[PDB]
Amino acid sequence: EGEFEKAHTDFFEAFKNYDESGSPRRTTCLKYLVLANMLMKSGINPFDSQEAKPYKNDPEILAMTNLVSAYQNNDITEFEKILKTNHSNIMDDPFIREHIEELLRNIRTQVLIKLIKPYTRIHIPFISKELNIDVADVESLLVQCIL
Amino acid sequence: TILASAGQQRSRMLATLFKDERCQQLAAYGILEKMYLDRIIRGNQLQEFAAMLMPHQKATTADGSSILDRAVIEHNLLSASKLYNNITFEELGALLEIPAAKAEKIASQMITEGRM
Amino acid sequence: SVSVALHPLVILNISDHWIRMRSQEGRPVQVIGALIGKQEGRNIEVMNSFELLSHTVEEKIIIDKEYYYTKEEQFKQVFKELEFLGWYTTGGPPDPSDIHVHKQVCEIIESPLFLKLNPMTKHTDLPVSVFESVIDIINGEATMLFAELTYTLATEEAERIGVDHVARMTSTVAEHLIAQHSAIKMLHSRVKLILEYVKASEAGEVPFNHEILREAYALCHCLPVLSTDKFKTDFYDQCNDVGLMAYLGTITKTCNTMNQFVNKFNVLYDRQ
Amino acid sequence: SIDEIYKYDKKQQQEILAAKPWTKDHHYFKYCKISALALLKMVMHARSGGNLEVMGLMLGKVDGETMIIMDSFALPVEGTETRVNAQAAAYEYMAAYIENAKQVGRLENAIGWYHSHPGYGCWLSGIDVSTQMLNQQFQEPFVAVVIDPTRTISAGKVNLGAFRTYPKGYKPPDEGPSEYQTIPLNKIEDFGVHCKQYYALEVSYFKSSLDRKLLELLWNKYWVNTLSSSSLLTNADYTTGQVFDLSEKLEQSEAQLGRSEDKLAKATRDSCKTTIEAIHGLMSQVIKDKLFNQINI
Amino acid sequence: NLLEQFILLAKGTSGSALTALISQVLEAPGVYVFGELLELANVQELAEGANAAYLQLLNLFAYGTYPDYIANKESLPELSTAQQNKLKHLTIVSLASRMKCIPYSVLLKDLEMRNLRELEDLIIEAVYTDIIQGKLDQRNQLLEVDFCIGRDIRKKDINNIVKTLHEWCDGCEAVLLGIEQQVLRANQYKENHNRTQQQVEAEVTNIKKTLKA
Ligand SMILES: [Zn+2]
Repeated sequence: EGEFEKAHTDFFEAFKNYDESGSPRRTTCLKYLVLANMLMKSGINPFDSQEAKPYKNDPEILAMTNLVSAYQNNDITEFEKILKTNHSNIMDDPFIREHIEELLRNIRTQVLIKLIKPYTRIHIPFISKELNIDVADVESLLVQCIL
Repeated sequence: TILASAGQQRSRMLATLFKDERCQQLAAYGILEKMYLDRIIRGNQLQEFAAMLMPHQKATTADGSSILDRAVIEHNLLSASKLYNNITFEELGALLEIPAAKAEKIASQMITEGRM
Repeated sequence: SVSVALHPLVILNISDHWIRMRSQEGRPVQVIGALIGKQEGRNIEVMNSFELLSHTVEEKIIIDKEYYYTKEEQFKQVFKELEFLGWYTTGGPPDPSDIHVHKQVCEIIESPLFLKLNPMTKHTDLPVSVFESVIDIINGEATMLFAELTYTLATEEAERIGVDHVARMTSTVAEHLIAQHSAIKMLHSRVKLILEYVKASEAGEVPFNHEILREAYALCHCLPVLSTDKFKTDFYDQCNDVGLMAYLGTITKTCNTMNQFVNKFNVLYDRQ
Repeated sequence: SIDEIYKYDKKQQQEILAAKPWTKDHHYFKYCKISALALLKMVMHARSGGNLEVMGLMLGKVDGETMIIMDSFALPVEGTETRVNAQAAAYEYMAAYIENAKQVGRLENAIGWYHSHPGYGCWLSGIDVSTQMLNQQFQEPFVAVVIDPTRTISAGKVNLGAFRTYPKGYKPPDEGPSEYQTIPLNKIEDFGVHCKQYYALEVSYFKSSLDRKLLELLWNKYWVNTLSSSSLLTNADYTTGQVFDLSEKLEQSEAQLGRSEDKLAKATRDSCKTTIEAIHGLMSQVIKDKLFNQINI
Repeated sequence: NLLEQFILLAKGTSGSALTALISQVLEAPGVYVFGELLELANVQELAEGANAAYLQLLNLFAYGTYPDYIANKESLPELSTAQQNKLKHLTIVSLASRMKCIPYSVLLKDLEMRNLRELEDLIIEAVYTDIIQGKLDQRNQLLEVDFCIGRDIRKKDINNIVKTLHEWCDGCEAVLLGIEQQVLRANQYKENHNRTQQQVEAEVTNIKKTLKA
């Protein structure tokens, strides 16, 4: 089942508890620690806050480290570019199936909220260009946001 | 002063230079007068000022986007807000000498944060 | 250059300062102060003022900087958005002593205003004059001179009401109509004088001045004041809103009279 | 001889303070003279305070049975009308400002305190009454000044009041004229309980000889601001709160009618005042239209 | 101060030099009123001679508008670059003197312009000279004028000034009379109402007193 708040809270503890004991799970733990701090749209960049400094960057997974940066900058282009280029390596994972649509829907919401600030009457096909979505998707997103 | 960054600090220096009279014989007075009094700087005046500039003063961050060229556009748009009650995109772009889409984008950027 | 919007509170402060200093010494003296207000671009608005302590050594007078810093620290607590603008004094035309003191003031603020109030004047206009410092190079040295500025009295309903009450010193509609009967009487006695001058120039009594007769033409052309179509919809909106409010007020008063009469009636003609 | 009041006699003030006439009769102080500058400064500060309550201290002296006030300086305190003895929160400021003033010819001592009552009349509430009792106990002589800036703008007249409280345990004799004042419902109780413990002084204003000259010369460019100002657009939010309060007063009036003494007359008195102010706001605009928008060809 | 400088420079000049000074005055920026130059005897003396064209030009620049340089174009001398712009600015001032909301069509017709951009640029550069002050509305195609300078006057227009100032004086007097009448009526109403109330109270008191029998 997808409900993982219990593990979401426990991720911060397990970052240190099983660091030198859960060696087989260390490779997957460092990828998942980002998600827990990523879901609340807060926590700056976990790249260097805690003791994860020895790990820092890893050569095969680099866009994964910049994913949180793109999320913080609310730049849809960086997110889509990272997803298309590094596919099968950021997405490969299972636990990302349940959270990729959640992630790539709270960027579009903030982008759309900022976009409509100076306008009083806007064109839906114009919003369909900034957000890489069709008209039928932006209309549904607008309905959900307005509700 | 003209090349400096926007703010009230630079505004005080602009006022001080404007109060001087020895500045009337300089070649850049025609642009200081429009910069301090919130007027519209046309293309030719900016071209003359850039031609008379020194290479090291002509900063051009990132893709060209010369910083002076962006500041002059943002000043012309701010100054046109006192003469017009409502302006079309196709004629706000022809007043700032930019494409209409660029005019709309700059206007939205300035309206959003705090500048208009 | 800049535009100055003076406040009558500053003038009252200066007058009270001078009267206090004269009454405590038996001889008029020259007083020094400081002005605080708000500046937005090229629109300076002088709002309040306070006193400053000055020491006169030999033949030169200086302003104690530590006292001014103490007063700035004190007043920043109360008024947060107000900032230092310049200084004021009492006297006639600007003097070398004033231009010497202006240098010390300018050492604190880049462009300080100068205000001079003449307590013993002989004209029929307000003796307040505003100057700003303009520096110049001449004869091989730098001389700093004073350029006069034009000021306008600022607007505020509370300040206007207080000023009117202070100036005057002694039915509710017969006391509101008099406050509007003393301002129209001042506009009429000026339009009449302008008309008399124009007729005198026509028939021939004073030299033909072109400038005055052009400004009079512009003044005549300025009427009516904003007779656009959108005006006579907001004006009527306001009139109808006040009319409805008055209608409800009369309905309430009639209901009160209703209740009074019914109570007085169910005493005499009561058979239960 | 108008400026004679401006002279400060330290010896006479010391003698009067030492004598203390006021401790033998609780009804001693009857007059309150206020300078022009003090009134202007108080009104300006109260208006700048917005919809909150601002407080300050005012300087002066006593002469006979009259309380003379010459200057006032604002205090950097917030939250008045809810804390007893709020001025102590800036007591150090009291030391800093006054000690500065004595250097620049301001010799008069602290005489009273003032605060603003935006939109609900001039009187003393329970907290204000307690603060005035404390001040009279520890800082005699003293006087409390309450200002209403919103009603000053709305009614076109200065709304100010100077009050002094009665000592604890003293019974005030008669004195029940009770000139009517419109008090909001949410604060109607505080007026009722504390109404006999303080009495108001007779307020008058004075100005120096130079102030009169400057004020008569000032009424040459200041007549513009009279007939170029709109009163309807200024206090537009005041006569919506007033209408809400009136509509809520009519609730209690009708509830009593269905059965705290004759509330309908008081509700009618409030409605009449609000409507009179509204009509006064339109008469000036009609006059301005008759003067300026009717001179075409 | 420019016009008096030119007048002082033209104290004794006449003939070709005076015509050259007239042209320089018409071209000089900041000089938008020519009434003291017209009052000079030597300037008015140009009617008798071959230089009446320059006097006609000066009269046109003092009291005329740009359309008037549509029928006298053949007679008048050639107009320079800045002179046409100055005449267009004065035409804008003349239009704004009558109405305070000038439609774009009127400006396009009289100023002889074809584009909206050219017209708006001319209006903006006229505003920058501080001869008129206003705002441009483009949705409704209007120029809203808040202030404009007064152009030159003849000796036959002052009667109009007297006529339109008499109306203002009479209106102020009639407003004052009405205000005094309203004050009087209100005081009378208040006095009558309290006299009636006090009389009713006195009658009630008398009834109460006589009732003790
Ligand atoms: Zn209170």
